[PDB]
Amino acid sequence: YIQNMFQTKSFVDRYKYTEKLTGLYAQTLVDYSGVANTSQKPLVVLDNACGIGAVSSVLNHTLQDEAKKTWKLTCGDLSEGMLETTKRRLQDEGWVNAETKIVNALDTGLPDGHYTHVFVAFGFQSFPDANAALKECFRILASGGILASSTWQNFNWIPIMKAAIETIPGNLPFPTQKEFITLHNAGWDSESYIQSELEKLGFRDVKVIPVPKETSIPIDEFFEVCMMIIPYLLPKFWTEEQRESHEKDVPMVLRQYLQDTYGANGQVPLEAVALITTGLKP
Ligand SMILES: Nc1ncnc2c1ncn2[C@@H]1O[C@H](CSCC[C@H](N)C(=O)O)[C@@H](O)[C@H]1O
Repeated sequence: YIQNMFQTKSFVDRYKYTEKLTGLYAQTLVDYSGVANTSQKPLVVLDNACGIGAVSSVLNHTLQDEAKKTWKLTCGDLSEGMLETTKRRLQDEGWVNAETKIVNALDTGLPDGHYTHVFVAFGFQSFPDANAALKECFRILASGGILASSTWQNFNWIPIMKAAIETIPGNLPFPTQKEFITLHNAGWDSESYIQSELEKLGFRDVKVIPVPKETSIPIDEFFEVCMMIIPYLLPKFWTEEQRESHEKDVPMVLRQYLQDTYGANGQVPLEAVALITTGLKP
């Protein structure tokens, strides 16, 4: 009877606000992958852990019409709710030769040596076991295929949430950005770790590039990002008594902190570094 966070309607519904954060790097990942000017043809592409379609959307806006005539795009995710949203986007944006499909990154069910490109945009730090997913990526890539991934190194949004939580009486705990980033898998916030892991599996020409981004978003949108994340952290970081005393106050505390800090009509400055990784399957 246990739920997976990513399958819950409330999570999926707020994810459009969170995609303003992951989406900072969708163009980066597509462009760094070389998919727009590769020799590989036709293209056979997997957007693995596609979410609500950030990478797929960029692909459909970036690739030549001629390339889309012959490609096949598979938008894969474990979450039925994520794919339902992606399906609507696929229709609304008019993606060509694209399909949604349930794909478990740890056990894809997809054929050996099938894809010219596998994209994993902010998936590896969310999977139960990143390295098992990475092995699947290697398996399903064709000879000459490219893996392109984005993972987080640093960001300011967890620290902003922490600062808000620190305005509640009781000295309540909250993760550091590093603790949050490595909740499921360590290493994917380190260039050297990633380089070594891909090379150990047999990927070649491995490149891992840290890319800084800064933008801003309205306080009301940022509130939704916080409300998506914080409820899943509290059972891990707070006691039962702390939750009984303070969990119901978190939304008010967040509103007050954001208004007080950034202004009632203000914008929250988002700052991140993601690791953009590419590797070739020989
Ligand atoms: N085992 C698994 N297999 C495939 N997807 C998984 C998964 N575990 C989690 N996910 C998916 O990983 C995604 C992480 S959020 C990143 C979504 C998207 N690529 C973007 O850049 O916005 C979610 O859509 C979640 O449902």
